[PDB]
Amino acid sequence: DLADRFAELERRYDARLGVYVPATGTTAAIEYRADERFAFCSTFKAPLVAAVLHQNPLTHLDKLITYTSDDIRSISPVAQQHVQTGMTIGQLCDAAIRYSDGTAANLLLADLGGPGGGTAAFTGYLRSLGDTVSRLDAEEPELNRDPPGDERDTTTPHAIALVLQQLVLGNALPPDKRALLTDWMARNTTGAKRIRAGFPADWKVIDKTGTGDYGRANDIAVVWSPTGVPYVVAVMSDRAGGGYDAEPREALLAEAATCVAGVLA
Ligand SMILES: *C(=O)N1C[C@H](NOS(=O)(=O)O)CC[C@H]1C(N)=O
Repeated sequence: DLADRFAELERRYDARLGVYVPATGTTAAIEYRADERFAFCSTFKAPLVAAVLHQNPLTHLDKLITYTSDDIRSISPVAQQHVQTGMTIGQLCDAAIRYSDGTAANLLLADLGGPGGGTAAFTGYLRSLGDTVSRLDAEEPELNRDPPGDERDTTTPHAIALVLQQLVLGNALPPDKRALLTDWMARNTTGAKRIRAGFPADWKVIDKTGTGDYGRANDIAVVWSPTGVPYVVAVMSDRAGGGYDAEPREALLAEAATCVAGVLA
């Protein structure tokens, strides 16, 4: 039984674990704490980019965005460099997904616009996809810091997996926008030790990671079998037992994915 295996992992890492894989043709949904809330962390950045793509003509990608020193207030491996030149929307999407740049994310939030620096429009984008559970309330760095249990800035394995399914595999976006999102996620640089480590090499994996305080570590993926059958995999965890400075534990997500890969194979 999968639930027995997920529970052992929780004991091993002193963690809380959530897992969701929607049903397909022939496979039942895999669910474990799938409706408990977990911090989004950097994982909102995948549907944030979709929201931005959806809202604008493709050539909006070429629009140059300028920003300064006081706009850098979280891990931002790409944006820290180009504060002189500015960055285009396309570059910002690229960094937000592949590098989980937080400044890219804040700037895309502002591009989307409206109250909460764009956090209301982000959340309404999710509503339009039938997700009535997720909420974004703060931008970077504040969104990774809410105490354990607190509903702000949370989604559920169940909710984000249905979002991601619509985004990459359904018709939420037109195909040309769909392919852009899909390809940034394919080229992600931060997930090697997460869902990716759980599936064999001949499976395609695309993903968006997240990491936060209280030992938070997440990964949302779409994976394709060697014969091209897709599944959506959402893994979320935290370790409230360590307190604010608990270490996230990637190996936890890689072990849970392997458990899921052995079922799906
Ligand atoms: C996202 O969750 N974050 C932004 C940045 N990169 O995401 S990743 O850790 O999953 O690769 C650093 C960690 C985190 C954050 N604390 O903002």
